[PDB]
Amino acid sequence: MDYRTVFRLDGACAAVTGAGSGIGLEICRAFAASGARLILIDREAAALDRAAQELGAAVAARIVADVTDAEAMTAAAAEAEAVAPVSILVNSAGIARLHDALETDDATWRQVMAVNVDGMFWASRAFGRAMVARGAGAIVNLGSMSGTIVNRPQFASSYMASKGAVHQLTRALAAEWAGRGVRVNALAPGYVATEMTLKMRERPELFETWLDMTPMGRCGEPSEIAAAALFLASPAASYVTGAILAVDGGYTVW
Amino acid sequence: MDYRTVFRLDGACAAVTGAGSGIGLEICRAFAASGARLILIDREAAALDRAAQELGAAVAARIVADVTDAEAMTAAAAEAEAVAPVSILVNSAGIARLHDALETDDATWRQVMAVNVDGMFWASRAFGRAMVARGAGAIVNLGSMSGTIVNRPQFASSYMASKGAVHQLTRALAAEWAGRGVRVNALAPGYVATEMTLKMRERPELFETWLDMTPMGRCGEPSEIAAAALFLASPAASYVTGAILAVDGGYTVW
Amino acid sequence: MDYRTVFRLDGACAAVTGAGSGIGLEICRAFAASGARLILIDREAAALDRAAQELGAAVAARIVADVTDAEAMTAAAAEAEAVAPVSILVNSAGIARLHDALETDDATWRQVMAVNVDGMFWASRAFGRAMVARGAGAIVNLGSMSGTIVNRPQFASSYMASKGAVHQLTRALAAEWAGRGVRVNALAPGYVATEMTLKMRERPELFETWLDMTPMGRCGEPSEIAAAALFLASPAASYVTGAILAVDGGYTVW
Amino acid sequence: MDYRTVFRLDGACAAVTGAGSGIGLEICRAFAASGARLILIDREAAALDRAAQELGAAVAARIVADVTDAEAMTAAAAEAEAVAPVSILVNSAGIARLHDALETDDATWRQVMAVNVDGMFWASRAFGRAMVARGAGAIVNLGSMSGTIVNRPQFASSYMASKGAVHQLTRALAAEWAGRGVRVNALAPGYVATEMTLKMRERPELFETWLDMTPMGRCGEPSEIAAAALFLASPAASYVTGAILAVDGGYTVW
Ligand SMILES: NC(=O)c1ccc[n+]([C@@H]2O[C@H](COP(=O)([O-])OP(=O)(O)OC[C@H]3O[C@@H](n4cnc5c(N)ncnc54)[C@H](O)[C@@H]3O)[C@@H](O)[C@H]2O)c1
Ligand SMILES: NC(=O)c1ccc[n+]([C@@H]2O[C@H](COP(=O)([O-])OP(=O)(O)OC[C@H]3O[C@@H](n4cnc5c(N)ncnc54)[C@H](O)[C@@H]3O)[C@@H](O)[C@H]2O)c1
Ligand SMILES: NC(=O)c1ccc[n+]([C@@H]2O[C@H](COP(=O)([O-])OP(=O)(O)OC[C@H]3O[C@@H](n4cnc5c(N)ncnc54)[C@H](O)[C@@H]3O)[C@@H](O)[C@H]2O)c1
Ligand SMILES: NC(=O)c1ccc[n+]([C@@H]2O[C@H](COP(=O)([O-])OP(=O)(O)OC[C@H]3O[C@@H](n4cnc5c(N)ncnc54)[C@H](O)[C@@H]3O)[C@@H](O)[C@H]2O)c1
Ligand SMILES: [Mg+2]
Ligand SMILES: [Mg+2]
Repeated sequence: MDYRTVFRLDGACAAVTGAGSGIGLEICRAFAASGARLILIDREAAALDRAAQELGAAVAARIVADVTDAEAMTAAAAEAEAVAPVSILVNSAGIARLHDALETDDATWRQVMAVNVDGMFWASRAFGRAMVARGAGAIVNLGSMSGTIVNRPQFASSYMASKGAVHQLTRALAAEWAGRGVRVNALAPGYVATEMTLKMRERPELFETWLDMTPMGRCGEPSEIAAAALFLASPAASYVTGAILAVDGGYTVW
Repeated sequence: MDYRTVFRLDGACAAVTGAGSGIGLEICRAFAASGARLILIDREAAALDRAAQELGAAVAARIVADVTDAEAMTAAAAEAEAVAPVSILVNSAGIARLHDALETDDATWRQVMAVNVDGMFWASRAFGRAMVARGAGAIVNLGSMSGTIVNRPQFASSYMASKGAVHQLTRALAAEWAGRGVRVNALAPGYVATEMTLKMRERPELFETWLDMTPMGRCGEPSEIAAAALFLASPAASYVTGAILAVDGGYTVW
Repeated sequence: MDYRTVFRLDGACAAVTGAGSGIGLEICRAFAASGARLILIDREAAALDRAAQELGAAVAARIVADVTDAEAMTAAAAEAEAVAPVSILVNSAGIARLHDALETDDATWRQVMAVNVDGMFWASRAFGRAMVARGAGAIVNLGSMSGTIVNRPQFASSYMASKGAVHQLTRALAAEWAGRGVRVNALAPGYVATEMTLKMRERPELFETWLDMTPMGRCGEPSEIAAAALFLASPAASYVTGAILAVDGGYTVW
Repeated sequence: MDYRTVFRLDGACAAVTGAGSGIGLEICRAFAASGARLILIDREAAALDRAAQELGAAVAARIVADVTDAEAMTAAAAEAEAVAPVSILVNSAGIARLHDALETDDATWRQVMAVNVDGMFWASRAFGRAMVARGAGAIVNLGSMSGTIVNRPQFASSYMASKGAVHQLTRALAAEWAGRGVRVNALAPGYVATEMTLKMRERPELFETWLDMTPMGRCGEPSEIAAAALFLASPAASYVTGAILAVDGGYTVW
């Protein structure tokens, strides 16, 4: 090991879902900086072209796809493999809807589980195929502190359920592909200052509880989550598989 | 304070999904014997009459219903509340399908998540509505050791993820309803000698591994899991909510 | 299994450390009620004779011993075995001292670790000997939510460390003696309304945080912890070993 | 935001206990290479000069000290702060002793807890005093997979408990010091090829079990653990506190 460059991704190609926004985009930045070539994936065209414009030459492909469409993920991988061999997958596509359990409509529940969990499996199966064949790769899933504990004061039982699945999916694929050289880990972030959370931050009857419940007393910055993903996705994490890495300002300690 | 009857369910009415087979049936027996009345729910009509014929007078209703059909769970709660106020719910309806991640049909993934996760939500929302209203209720979810660790040597990634979701779902509804007097807990059984594990117990290249990995060196008995559901469901467990109780012969210890 | 009497301890003898107060004494009550004969252990003579006076004929022996003195535990077991064969051990002797980490005196730290952890091992080794020889027994340790998360707002790093050890000691002995028929589990209680906590309850700048941090919004009652121990120590828990059972009003869910 | 140097330790001074051997030494190498200066601490004087002779100019001091001696850690912090303000602490000093629970000498139990647990507290209190004062610091504790699960087939109950205490100690000091800008995290390595595991790696009735139980089918390399300590210690991990990071080749996954 050469510690100086062991955190770099030189030569590597990363597929990132949810690349057009928030944490997904900051990981694209981090990975570009680190020597990686990129495959940007996002359902949102406007967002994607912005991502790509900014990331410039590190962009191998930019693909408009919904992670819940499993043949779009199979198609995306095939495209990917032609263009650059993909050795890293970051599953950042996710959504969160507030709801009370007794006033949940079936579509809200089904959709959160479809994006957060099904989509993550479809992407991991599509891209993990070529990794498992080469006997080499790394996957990093965006879980949440919500896969460990339950947020307060707001209710979103479908998000909590989805993040529980995410953590165990992570471990299930880690165990299954360990012997064949693919590592799979998850980040479990606390509150992060991105697009997913701005609406919730503008109400102080919520934001105040948030910070008082977090030992560091602040939201994380997207770059703080990106750095953790960078670590997990790089050769520095070569003995790290099936791990749930908490990046939460201590929220889960209390 | 009466310790000799703290574990009893006298004058309660419990709804049990998966009542037709294995652990769900043993639970009904356990609850019948502790003085509860039973609302029995299974998609298998044949299994239901057998269950009901055996339970006798303890049976207040038997309802053929697919837990994945949200509007059928809601109706089932309506029917059940009309016979007697339902103060206990056991979500035991569930499936397992073996599959290699790379060779997974979309439909297998979808269906395991539908029954194990979506179905538990649909039932819990339907039956918990009146409990929340009353300020009183106990729900027992069938989680698994598979929501904490990953089984070997067989592969079933959908199952691990579904059980991750079961544990977080349990915790989310525990948190949301604690203030209104409804407790929500899960069991995380190890291998149990039932119908769900018959095909696999017939295969020593799986079976000898199972016992080896189990400190107690044996499968659990359906009644060992039932006794533990009885605890969670009873007044004995009145300060226990959001708990995931391992009943696994030490499996998650190693 | 006969569910009606499966929670009873008829014929059994339980050694309980910390029997003179709080949770230890309420478990003596619960176990007496349930058909068990008792060995009371406590360093405090006044407390012990009060315990024994109240528990009456269920008391086989009453022994004044400090759990940190390992030959007193070896001696106590030998005495025990002459008088009644001890098939159940409850480790409830424990202490808690508030301190700031940077203003901790070495004696406070050493003493908490000595009572909470060393004492628990000395008792478990002394009494577990005869259980392991018979190939039968049950141990229940008093862990804490403090072995999982960190209390707030008060500081007691030595208590948190001690409870971490307690949970893993539990699992280590469960794994070691599983094959030889001794089960070992821990309770991890939340705030409980006993002697250990009255001082802390009388300051509202503390008590208020406590309840607001607990989903059920109340302290537990000693009987709620006793019922859980009763469950773990009885034949109902026969497939339950190495488990950490949270009894905390949901405190660890959030 | 500079991802190319986020993992660097330029201008920091790190104190490492257990610097003389195995993982503690590899960590020093890692930190030396990331631009940090080193305060080296070990009870073995011989091992220290070897460490220091190899590290070269990166070594600001080498201090022979027994971590179990509280007043020696305090003095060591005083000495170290006088050379350069210490902003990183790695608590790597630790031992393992195999013993059957029933045949355990008191002294073995005591000594494993003294080094692994008490010693980490003494060092963390001593070095964290000035860090807390500065409003800035990172501590990395050497936890273990043995603080989460129990090893097999060999028995070492003191070690499992000590590591339980290490994980909760880490979390307690994370919570207490988060508001004053000192992060505190632990690693939970799997088997690592070092001096601590040489005797046991020589015994195939243990060794073949070790690898079988490890999804990655191999021991970790000291440098794989070091790379992960570097992450925790660096600005890359700035929103990570109270985390227990598994570096175990998937061991805790099964
Ligand atoms: N506080 C936080 O932001 C926070 C905390 C913990 C975990 N996380 C998780 O980390 C991940 C990223 O969240 P973040 O805030 O950047 O979110 P974000 O909303 O800022 O970004 C999400 C991105 O995913 C895309 N997306 C949504 N559904 C999609 C679909 N079906 N197909 C393709 N793309 C889709 C959106 O277009 C968007 O670009 C999510 O999995 C989230 O649940 C976020
Ligand atoms: N080894 C084990 O048996 C084991 C271990 C851990 C957890 N569990 C969990 O315990 C629960 C019950 O398992 P068990 O072995 O009795 O299984 P089982 O297969 O014996 O019984 C399952 C019952 O659920 C019913 N069911 C299935 N889908 C349904 C649907 N959509 N609607 C209504 N009813 C439906 C089936 O008809 C059957 O009667 C499951 O959640 C399972 O995952 C089992
Ligand atoms: N809020 C709570 O009370 C709470 C919460 C979580 C866990 N617990 C744990 O459950 C257990 C019991 O606490 P509880 O409130 O009854 O405490 P308590 O102080 O009411 O009772 C403790 C008893 O243990 C005895 N004791 C203390 N040190 C001893 C020693 N060295 N040898 C023998 N006896 C000794 C005391 O004499 C007393 O009778 C402890 O392990 C405690 O840490 C308590
Ligand atoms: N398989 C593994 O090696 C493994 C796995 C998980 C965790 N760990 C943990 O990592 C840490 C370091 O282990 P490692 O294998 O390098 O061990 P090692 O035995 O190679 O190195 C331990 C170092 O600590 C020093 N030391 C011991 N007692 C001391 C004391 N009282 N004061 C000062 N120094 C003392 C020793 O001299 C030695 O240099 C330990 O806490 C260990 O429990 C090791
Ligand atoms: Mg919490
Ligand atoms: Mg395991």
